[PDB]
Amino acid sequence: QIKAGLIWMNGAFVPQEEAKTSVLSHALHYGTSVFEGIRAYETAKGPAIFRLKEHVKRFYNSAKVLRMEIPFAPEELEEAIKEVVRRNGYRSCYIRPLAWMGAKALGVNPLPNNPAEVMVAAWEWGAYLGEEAVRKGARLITSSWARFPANVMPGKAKVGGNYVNSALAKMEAVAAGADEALLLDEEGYVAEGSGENLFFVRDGVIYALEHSVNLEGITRDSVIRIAKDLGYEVQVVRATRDQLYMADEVFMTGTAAEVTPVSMIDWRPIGKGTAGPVALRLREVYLEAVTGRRPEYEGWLTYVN
Amino acid sequence: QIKAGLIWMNGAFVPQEEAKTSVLSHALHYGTSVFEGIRAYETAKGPAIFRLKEHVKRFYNSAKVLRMEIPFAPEELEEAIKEVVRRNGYRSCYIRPLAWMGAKALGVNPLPNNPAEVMVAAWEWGAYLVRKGARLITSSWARFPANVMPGKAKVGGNYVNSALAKMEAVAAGADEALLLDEEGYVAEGSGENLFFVRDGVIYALEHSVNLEGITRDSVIRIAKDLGYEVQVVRATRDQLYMADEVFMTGTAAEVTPVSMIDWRPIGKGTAGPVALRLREVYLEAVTGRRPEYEGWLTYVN
Amino acid sequence: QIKAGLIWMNGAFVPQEEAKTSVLSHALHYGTSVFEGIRAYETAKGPAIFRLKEHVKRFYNSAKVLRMEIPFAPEELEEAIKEVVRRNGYRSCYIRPLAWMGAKALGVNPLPNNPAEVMVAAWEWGARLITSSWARFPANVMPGKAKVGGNYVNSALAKMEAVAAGADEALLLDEEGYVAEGSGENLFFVRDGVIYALEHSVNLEGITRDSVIRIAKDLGYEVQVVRATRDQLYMADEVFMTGTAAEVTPVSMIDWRPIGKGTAGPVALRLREVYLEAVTGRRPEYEGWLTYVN
Amino acid sequence: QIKAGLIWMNGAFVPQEEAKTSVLSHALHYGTSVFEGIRAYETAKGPAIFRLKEHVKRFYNSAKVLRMEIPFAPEELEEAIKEVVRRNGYRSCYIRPLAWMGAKALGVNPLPNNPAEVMVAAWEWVRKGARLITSSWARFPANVMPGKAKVGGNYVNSALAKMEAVAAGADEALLLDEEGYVAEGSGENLFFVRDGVIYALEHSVNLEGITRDSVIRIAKDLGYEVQVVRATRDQLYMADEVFMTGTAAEVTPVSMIDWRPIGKGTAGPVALRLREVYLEAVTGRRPEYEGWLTYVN
Amino acid sequence: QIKAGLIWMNGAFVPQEEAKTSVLSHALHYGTSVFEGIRAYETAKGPAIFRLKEHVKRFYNSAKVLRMEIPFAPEELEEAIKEVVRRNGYRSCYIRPLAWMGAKALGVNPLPNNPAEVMVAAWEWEEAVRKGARLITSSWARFPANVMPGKAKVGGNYVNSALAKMEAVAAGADEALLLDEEGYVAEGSGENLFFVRDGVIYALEHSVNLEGITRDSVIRIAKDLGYEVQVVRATRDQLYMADEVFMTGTAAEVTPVSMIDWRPIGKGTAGPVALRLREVYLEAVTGRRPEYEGWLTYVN
Amino acid sequence: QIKAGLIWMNGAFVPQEEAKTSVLSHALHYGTSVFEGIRAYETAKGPAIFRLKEHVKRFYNSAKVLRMEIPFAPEELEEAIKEVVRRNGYRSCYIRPLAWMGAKALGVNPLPNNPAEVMVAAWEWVRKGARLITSSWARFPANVMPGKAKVGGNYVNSALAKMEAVAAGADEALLLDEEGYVAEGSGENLFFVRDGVIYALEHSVNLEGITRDSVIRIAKDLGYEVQVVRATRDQLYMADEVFMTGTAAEVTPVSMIDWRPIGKGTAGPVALRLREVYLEAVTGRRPEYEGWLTYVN
Ligand SMILES: Cc1ncc(COP(=O)(O)O)c(CN)c1O
Ligand SMILES: Cc1ncc(COP(=O)(O)O)c(CN)c1O
Ligand SMILES: Cc1ncc(COP(=O)(O)O)c(CN)c1O
Ligand SMILES: Cc1ncc(COP(=O)(O)O)c(CN)c1O
Ligand SMILES: Cc1ncc(COP(=O)(O)O)c(CN)c1O
Ligand SMILES: Cc1ncc(COP(=O)(O)O)c(CN)c1O
Repeated sequence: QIKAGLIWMNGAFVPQEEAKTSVLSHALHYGTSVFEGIRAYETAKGPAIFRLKEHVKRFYNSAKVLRMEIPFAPEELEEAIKEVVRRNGYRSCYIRPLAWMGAKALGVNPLPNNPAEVMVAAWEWGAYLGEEAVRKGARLITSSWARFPANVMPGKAKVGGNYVNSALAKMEAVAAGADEALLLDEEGYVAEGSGENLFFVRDGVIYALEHSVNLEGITRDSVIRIAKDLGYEVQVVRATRDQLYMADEVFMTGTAAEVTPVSMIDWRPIGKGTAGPVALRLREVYLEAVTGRRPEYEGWLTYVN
Repeated sequence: QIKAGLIWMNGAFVPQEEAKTSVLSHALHYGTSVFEGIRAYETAKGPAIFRLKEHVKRFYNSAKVLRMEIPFAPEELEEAIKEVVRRNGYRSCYIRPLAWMGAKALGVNPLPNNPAEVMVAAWEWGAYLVRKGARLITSSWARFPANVMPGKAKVGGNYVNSALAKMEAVAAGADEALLLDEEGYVAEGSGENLFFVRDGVIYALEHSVNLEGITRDSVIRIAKDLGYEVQVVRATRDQLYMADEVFMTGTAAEVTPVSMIDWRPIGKGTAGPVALRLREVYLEAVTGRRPEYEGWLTYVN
Repeated sequence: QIKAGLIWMNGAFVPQEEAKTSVLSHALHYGTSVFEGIRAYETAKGPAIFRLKEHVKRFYNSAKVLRMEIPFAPEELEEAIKEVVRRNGYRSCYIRPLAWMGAKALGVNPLPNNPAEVMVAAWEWGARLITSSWARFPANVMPGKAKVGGNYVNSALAKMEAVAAGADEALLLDEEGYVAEGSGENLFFVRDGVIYALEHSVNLEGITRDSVIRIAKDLGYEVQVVRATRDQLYMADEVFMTGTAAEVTPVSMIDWRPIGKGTAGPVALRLREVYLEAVTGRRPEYEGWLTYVN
Repeated sequence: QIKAGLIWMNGAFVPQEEAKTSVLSHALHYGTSVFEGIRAYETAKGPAIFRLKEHVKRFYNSAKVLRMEIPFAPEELEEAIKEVVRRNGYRSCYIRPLAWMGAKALGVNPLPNNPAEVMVAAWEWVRKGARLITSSWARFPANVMPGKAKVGGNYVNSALAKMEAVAAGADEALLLDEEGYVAEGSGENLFFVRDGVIYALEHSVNLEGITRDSVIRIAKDLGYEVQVVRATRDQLYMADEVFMTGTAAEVTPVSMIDWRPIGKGTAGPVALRLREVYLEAVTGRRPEYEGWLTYVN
Repeated sequence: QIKAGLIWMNGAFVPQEEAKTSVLSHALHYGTSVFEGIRAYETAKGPAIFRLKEHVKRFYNSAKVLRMEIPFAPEELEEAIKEVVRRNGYRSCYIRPLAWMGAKALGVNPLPNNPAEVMVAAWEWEEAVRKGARLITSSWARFPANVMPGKAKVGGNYVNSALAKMEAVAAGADEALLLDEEGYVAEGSGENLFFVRDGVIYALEHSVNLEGITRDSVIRIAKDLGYEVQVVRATRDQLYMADEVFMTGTAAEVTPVSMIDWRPIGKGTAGPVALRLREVYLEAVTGRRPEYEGWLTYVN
Repeated sequence: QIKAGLIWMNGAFVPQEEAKTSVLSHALHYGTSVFEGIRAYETAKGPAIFRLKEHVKRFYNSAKVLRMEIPFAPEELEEAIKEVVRRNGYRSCYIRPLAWMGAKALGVNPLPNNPAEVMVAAWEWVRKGARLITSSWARFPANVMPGKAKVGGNYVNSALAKMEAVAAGADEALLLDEEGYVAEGSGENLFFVRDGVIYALEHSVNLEGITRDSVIRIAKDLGYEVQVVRATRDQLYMADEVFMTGTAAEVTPVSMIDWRPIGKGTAGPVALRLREVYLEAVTGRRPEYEGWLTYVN
């Protein structure tokens, strides 16, 4: 079970046991929900939520794609997100805002079901004080499931239904013995991980992948800024699986994945076969940023206390 | 609201108000659910469920695609479906079985969440039992490629594509959307399979990336039994534009004649004789008026 | 120049010199026209138009794709087509009906230009192919089941390429890489005695193709309809094309690779000959396909 | 009817009623024509044609795609374009040069019909923003129709999309390419703005717009960062602004796409600034952009 | 090592040790070779080669795709194939004819290298079959029909098969299932696919696949047994929900598939239809089906 | 026949006649080999191999794609490459390293055949412009064949396209990708020039050419603006210039594509200048590029 505790349900917090919805809810049958993934890190000044406004903006943007009406002002949701951290006494945690179409009707068209129901839940996130797993690097395997074309599913939004594609790819990767799946688009180019954006390094240059059919990662954005600030040249390109195979380094970014070095893809070692110095350095600075240790990046933090 | 009444929840019936699940359920966040759409029609011998076993088979088949484990034997689900009709005193009704990944965890991988939670609900539908024909508009959303979303399964997440297409069609002033596949060929409606008639021949569309409709299957058998020649082909939007007739099939749509597509009239511009004839025989079959099709019916009483 | 003679222009015949339209015509700028290709053959009973009905039906069907309004009843167009033959004293000829959007306005939307203008003109009447670098348009890009003027830019580009390469005709593939059709004809191939007609895919539903399939079945051949690749053609015993102008044309070579014996084969030659017998009124079984002008 | 007046026909002006061509013309049957869209604006120094050079160059470039021979030197066509304005006493007008394959033969191969016939005609010529709807017709792949040229046949695709959009209640159609990415409008190039950055769509299968080119230069001169990218429909849905560019459309803000409001739901500040500088430029009020104008007087 | 023994090299048999070619051979650098896979089975009347004629015809057909010239008449190659079995005293064996572009030049264009060099080599060939093979869908798509000639057994084509096979084995499967670029099922790395649903046998369309001779044989057998056979395009999930799935190929014969992507097919073991087809096929190749004797070429 | 002379075979040089491999070698049946193309040019200080390290790095990179094991360290292969030039007394020559899967087994899976066998052989080694024709064979998608590697099997696609081009009367083939965009020549990368700007094509499904890389650096050093873009066939048709790059092709101007003249119809100034400066670089006349040269003496 998930230890969420107090959950914000359409305007008010209620015990986890009361945070339930009808099994006739539109989103439970047709994937018509939108959600976010936000992290709060402990800092010398207490818990700090990372790039809250950017995540809330994307939350409302995802809703717009489904023509879903969120009956709350962004300001209200932001306060609820801060409150879910405070009320539960969390420090390092994962926050999951969710807006879903309710049970007014079950016609596939979700418009009659507006406005959407909304909830905000959060749970503890274990801090990583080790290093072996990160330095060993993650092992990826290219999926047999292609990332949806931009006119099939809205890849720039975090729409519930979209994740069936991610789920299928993730299960496949894990079954094959890998840590994560690397999905290609229908044309055969690299797209993204089941829940992470991809980067690679070659001859001193950092290559971020184009947005193509992927989600515009906030971690990706953060990493690009950090890289440029450190003096690295950053280029945005479309990439093939074999460009990754021969890269000096490959790494993934995501709210949950932070900055994760990738040491092997399809059983082919990447560079030295372990995490490289560039990815490790970016992860290092990124973590200093999210924990309030970099004054230049304080603007990205929202302290709950 | 939906007047479902008593809902079967993981082995037992409970009042609708109690049929709820955690908002932390995997399926509410990632579209990891599977469902079915089954009709029961009132007959002279009481309510009869149409092709129950075929629908239950597809339900379990959909679960397999997601590697979802349904903790009930097909026979148990069939009994539950018969009971949801009986216990609520329904005659004609729509039955909605649903299996979804619960709130054990929220990692995108659904395996840790097995087994799936299951429920069966039903509500009165088709209380009253077209000539103008439905108006369709081709969608700007393409039906998903076979390696993107499992189109042969009724997986919850798949319907985001159907939802986007349906909203677009309705907004454009049409009754339903006609989706093309990524290559540009006709696929299916947001929730119906397509057929067209030309020079006396009935053309059913290949399965391609569509759901293998049970109504489509029924219509093909009925057509052949009536003496019509039936061919299965891949089709383009303009093959439909010049067809003598076009019609859709689905559990909810039954057999629906299509009189216009993209503001271009199909044939006479109204429902044609072939679609109307197939519809009539189909309706006679589901209401227990055709001895030759009794095998497709499951009488609840 | 083209020796057309008397041309039917929106209801009446006029000298060729008078059969003109404004250079501001929508169709001259945006390819918004539809047309047909119909043949008349000389028979023992005079000129006979081949499958006039199917061609006229397709003409109106093409117009519908463009939401183009033809201000004449099919029966009227059919009479005009018979008249262009006899008024010009033609026996064996090619007939070209054309409907185009006029010069009422030049916004890309052709609806304000309806109804379309119409005219009917006519004039007295193995192959080596090369696969084109131009793909036949996807079914959601251009209406391949219609003979819309703009569609033929794709055909023109392919034909020029083929001729420039030293071939007689171009073989176009669809965007996915499968064989589609020639720049103006449908394709068939023969393997181990079985005749394979290509599925309609993004191609025009040929009337000659339809005729050839019926004749082939009547002659006792097994006919299957399939999707084909260029190498299935390379390895075929025979390959042939069909079209109103091309009739049944054997294909002896594709991409400099000989097909079978490298010369016209028996099946294609036989189908071509029986087809000619049908269009010239020598086969009673196909009399229904002919419309005698006299 | 179109009030064109005097039309330049293969070397000489003639009354509109005399500007006709055989119905057996190759282009009327197979879409084998090329054309341009050019505008003249009123200025304090008389009518000024906008970027005449670039339009004429593209006209000949389009002809090359069809291996069409234009029997006139670009300099001659330029003079004809200026004369069609003068002779008709136009000030603010739209100019439409057209080269088409004639009636020498009707085989699909246009080569035997060369050289092409040519004519030049012309006729006298926001806050709410335009509403677009994504089309069910995909923009042609680069190996299906020559999208970098204004070939007549190409516009059947544009016509189908425009009719669909209008029928759906929109002002213009937004076409995606076959892969599902945004391509262009039926006759306009697309841009979107997000967090202060202007995103111009890559050329992909689209026409290389001269208005698009002008807007990018203007944007950079105003200090805006401009990135050229591939875009999806939902990147547009989430943009702060979206706008279209074209000779006829000038710079047109887009307030809604697929019934989803863009940003505030009305024309945005960036699109409006670009539109204003563009209009100041074409009317001879920006010294730095005078090079783009050709004064007829 | 491969125990081939005497190998036919451009018209004459030589010891395996002498069967070598220049490392500057065009085919070793650009994949410009064509080959076949043929089997001989022991029968009561001695070794019998299965559908030799069809295999040789495809060999020459593959060469035509590359505009490769084979400097021997089909009849000569057929005799060489019978002899490779005889001379080596083989009974049950796998035969591998190969035509490749030599070392006359290394420009990518192979025409200057004609005619091709040719050689023919061969080598000796219940619970597992009943258990069924396990497949995993590959992340490598079978090449489009305008990218590589899928109807021919061109050497270079197999880089795609090799990549897919390695991936499947690495994933713990027996074989790879490749989809085409559009997402539909194509074929295995070296075999054609079929599935069975509600008593009907579904053979996959040729699409971008090789026109298998085993596939052809199985369809004829199936029809002779009275099964309805439909040729269709198929998706991975149509296979997931099929009652049975099986592969065909010269080496694979008729191999039931009990699992795909860790999802059991039907009962999770070999099904009855695939097993019947396999039984009749094996009876046929071993000379125990008079009606199919036309498919056999007895070496003695 | 090829006059290679002494060939390095798995650690030792042997006469050409002895450089043979079993006809049962996996690579001869399934295209499982990887190779490189390297050139040495005569300079004032003897033979100089151009960008040896980048070529060797790519050689090992190609091997990794096939999970092929090369039983020699890069330094050993580099020494062998220098020796193949020295031992044969070559000045200007083409060097061809090749690694292939041997005859241990013939199952399609090549892993059981590791490690690969390796050999290095070498042999002695515009104004009008090359004529290209667009191929009917598309360059393989990135998930069909590894286009960033020089894998033997990949070249069946190149071979088919080259034969087609030559048969059509052209010098080289221009392949498009499956989506219809320009990809690369059968063995060369493409560039085009328009309005003073040099456009290099994105990597897409193409090989990351070392000559392409060299030309881009040289162009920028000379003061040219260089942009990297996705291109269509008609963007090339309308370009002022088009040129190809490759180890064998060096910098080759393209004067015509699909019978449509590019610009003036003959080699243009930009391509000619880049070709000349490239030749100066590879022959040791530009100190700024000395780092790219490896002198064998
Ligand atoms: C599909 C997808 N892609 C990428 C990401 C990474 O985005 P972000 O950096 O904003 O969390 C996510 C979130 N895990 C995702 O769901
Ligand atoms: C996507 C889809 N396609 C087709 C259908 C029709 O299938 P059936 O006849 O089995 O209800 C449905 C059900 N409404 C559907 O959801
Ligand atoms: C593109 C196209 N395809 C096929 C055909 C053949 O059709 P039909 O047999 O009806 O003339 C034509 C007519 N030449 C055509 O224009
Ligand atoms: C297809 C297309 N795309 C874009 C444009 C805009 O190009 P320009 O700015 O050069 O007029 C046009 C012209 N209306 C066009 O026809
Ligand atoms: C790619 C491929 N597909 C299918 C097959 C099966 O063909 P056959 O039945 O003729 O051996 C083969 C041969 N193993 C093959 O190489
Ligand atoms: C497919 C391909 N593309 C491009 C090139 C050019 O690469 P480079 O400049 O590294 O020789 C080559 C080598 N001839 C090649 O084989």
